[PDB]
Amino acid sequence: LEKLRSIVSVGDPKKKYTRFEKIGQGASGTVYTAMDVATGQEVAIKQMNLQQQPKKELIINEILVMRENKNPNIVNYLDSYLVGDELWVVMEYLAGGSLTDVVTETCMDEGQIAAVCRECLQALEFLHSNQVIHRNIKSDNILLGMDGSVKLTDFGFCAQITPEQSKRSEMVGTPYWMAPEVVTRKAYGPKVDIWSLGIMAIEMIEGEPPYLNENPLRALYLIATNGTPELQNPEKLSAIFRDFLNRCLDMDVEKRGSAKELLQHQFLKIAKPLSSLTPLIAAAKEATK
Ligand SMILES: Cc1ccc(CO)cc1N(C)c1ccnc(Nc2cc(N3CCOCC3)cc(S(C)(=O)=O)c2)n1
Repeated sequence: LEKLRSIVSVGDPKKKYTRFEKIGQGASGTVYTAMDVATGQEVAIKQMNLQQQPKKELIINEILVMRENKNPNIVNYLDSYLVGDELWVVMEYLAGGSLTDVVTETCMDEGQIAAVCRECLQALEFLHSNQVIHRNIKSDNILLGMDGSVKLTDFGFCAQITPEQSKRSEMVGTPYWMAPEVVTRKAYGPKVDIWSLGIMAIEMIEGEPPYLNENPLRALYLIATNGTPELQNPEKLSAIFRDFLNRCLDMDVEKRGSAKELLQHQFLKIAKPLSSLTPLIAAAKEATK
């Protein structure tokens, strides 16, 4: 809390931003829409409430890692404020919503799946080069722009590796997206996010990650004992797509591809413009309406 107090900005956020309009809830807190009074840029603010914050060290890590690792494929952090018992986190606004709404309500073609994977891999190649392991890659941590921009968010679970203390060993993430080495409690590397991306590609195909009908503990045991998840209907996908997924979901960490390596895959060469994701966004919004 003392370290937290010395990260936040000076000044009234209520007097710096106006046109506040609630666009969601509510795990970590309320999400509002706003407009910068001086610039006119449209911003997205999350009101946290520190009483519902369990670890707290997480909130500082999220803020610090977002700050130090700015890239076109990472939701652009603006500023933070502590009004009174509440923590306000100001970011660029991505009105397109989350990938979750797209994967759960729409059927994505191979060219669109490829486009998202490419952008997601660009975010990962950036973080892994800066020795940052995201650890919670899943459709829910992908925000879309109205133009079709793909941006990575939620850095609360991330780990900073060093040539001295790398790999990592703590069972962190969301069960259904976790790599077998994470679940089994082995020392793991950045390639855990690659596995999480393969699961997110399965979401894009099937609408949900393997074992979602199960309870998280069962899923942990199913990822541990079964490994590489089998698809409902593999025959529906192309060979180059079937290959991209095998490289993402390989049990052998050394065999599993890096973001640098997967960015060169034949699959991403069939990727469509990001404007091809705008009819998906339009359908998701109509479906969840
Ligand atoms: C304010 C914020 C701060 C820090 C971080 C880092 O964790 C993320 C954000 N968020 C969640 C952002 C950032 C930029 N843009 C958006 N856009 C957006 C979010 C939502 N949700 C709110 C409820 O929970 C799920 C996400 C809904 C819609 S929509 C469908 O109404 O157009 C748009 N949200």
